[PDB]
Amino acid sequence: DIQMTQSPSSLSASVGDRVTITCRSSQRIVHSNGNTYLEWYQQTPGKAPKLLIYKVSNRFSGVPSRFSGSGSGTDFTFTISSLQPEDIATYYCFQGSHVPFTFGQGTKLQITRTVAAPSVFIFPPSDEQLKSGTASVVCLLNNFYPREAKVQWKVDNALQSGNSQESVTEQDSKDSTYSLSSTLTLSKADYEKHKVYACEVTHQGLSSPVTKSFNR
Amino acid sequence: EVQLVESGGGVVQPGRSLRLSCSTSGFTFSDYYMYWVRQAPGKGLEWVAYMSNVGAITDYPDTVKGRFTISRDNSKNTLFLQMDSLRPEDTGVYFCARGTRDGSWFAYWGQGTPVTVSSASTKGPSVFPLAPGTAALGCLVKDYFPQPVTVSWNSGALTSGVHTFPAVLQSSGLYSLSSVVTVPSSSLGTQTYICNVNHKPSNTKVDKKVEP
Ligand SMILES: CC(=O)N[C@@H]1[C@@H](O[C@@H]2O[C@@H](C)[C@@H](O)[C@@H](O)[C@@H]2O)[C@H](O[C@@H]2O[C@H](CO)[C@H](O)[C@H](O)[C@H]2O[C@@H]2O[C@@H](C)[C@@H](O)[C@@H](O)[C@@H]2O)[C@@H](CO)O[C@@H]1O
Repeated sequence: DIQMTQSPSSLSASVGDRVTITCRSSQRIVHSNGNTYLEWYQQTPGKAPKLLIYKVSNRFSGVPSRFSGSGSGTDFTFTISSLQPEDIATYYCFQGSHVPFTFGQGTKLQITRTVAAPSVFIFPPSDEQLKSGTASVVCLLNNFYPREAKVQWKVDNALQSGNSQESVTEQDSKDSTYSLSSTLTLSKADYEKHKVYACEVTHQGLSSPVTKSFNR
Repeated sequence: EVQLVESGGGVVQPGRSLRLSCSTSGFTFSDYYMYWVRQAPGKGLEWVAYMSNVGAITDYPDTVKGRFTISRDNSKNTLFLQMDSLRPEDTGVYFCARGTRDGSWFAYWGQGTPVTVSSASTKGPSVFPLAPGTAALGCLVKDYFPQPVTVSWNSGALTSGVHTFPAVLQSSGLYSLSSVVTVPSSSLGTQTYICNVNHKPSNTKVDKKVEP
């Protein structure tokens, strides 16, 4: 089949930057009728992709003028003239010139913005979950940048490890920040044998670590 | 406006069959070639099939050829995808799409319907409240299979400041996630906050009021 290879696999750029993505086919992609059915798609997390460019350089109805495409033969390029916060997504090239129709592997585009420290919140286990025999303590790191962050749990000042999991949101389409959740899971018994629960947060935007806690 | 709505997605055991449907409106269905495209969890897009508007001209990639069959009912403006001898690799979101007269393939997409090929039984989530300048509150949606789960606040009336985290697999092989929202601390006690959780695979609907 025709392999579509995109470069780079991912990148980050500042708002207002000119971004260029490339797609190269392993073979020529000129349909027998003479057309080059090369298209570019944009996909934001959780949603269906959206057509941006078709037949190499034609902009689909409603697509902002900042998006454009070009190329020929086996090398094509997708360009965003002035990147906006809402452009965070994965972009894919696609060829419909020869069956089987194939897609590029996709290029993840993130936004580079100023460092922003997270707001930290801590949540104790609910009364209804406790009667279930398990306790989940949650720590929320809200709207920060860059993505890298360090969360450490402490029960009665004891360092925890192996009993927590974390999740990070997709970069925000408006403020280009990330949010993170850390969940400490303990048994009802363990939880009820301790009083002070706290999560310590370390991040580029914080001059010193932030700690949030509560007394059972 | 052009509307495409897929349905029929579900949890199925390997080797079994599943039939997907795509109801359309807003355009002359009988004038357009139609497509199905899928996306495995965390992976890219893959063209699955196409069918002429009339004459039943079809084609598929070798990965599904012989197992999948696209069909349509022009009188009902509906497209179908019969999936037989399903394999774990067939897991993913299936999209219905329509191109344009002038040469594009997927100009219009449906929202997609999830298909999970697994030997495991479906399991609904348990929902717990995350009790609360600005204050943070939320809901813990724990122990469910498979994805996806949707979480809204106040039936869609509350969207600003909401963050629903990507689900994370626990050692049990089940997913868990939290959905949080930040609101003015002065609103605590005057405005009600309810997280509406919907796990379509198990048809589990939970409404949890979060109070301070
Ligand atoms: C509205 C409609 O469905 N028209 C079809 C046309 O499909 C349209 O155009 C093609 C190129 C593609 O962009 C479709 O998404 C779009 O709806 C059919 O064209 C064929 O489509 C199939 C499926 O994608 C193949 O791509 C096939 O090669 C296409 O035919 C070629 O392109 C045509 C424009 C002609 O030049 C034909 O000779 C080529 O082989 C056509 C098929 O006859 O039928 C409607 O017009």
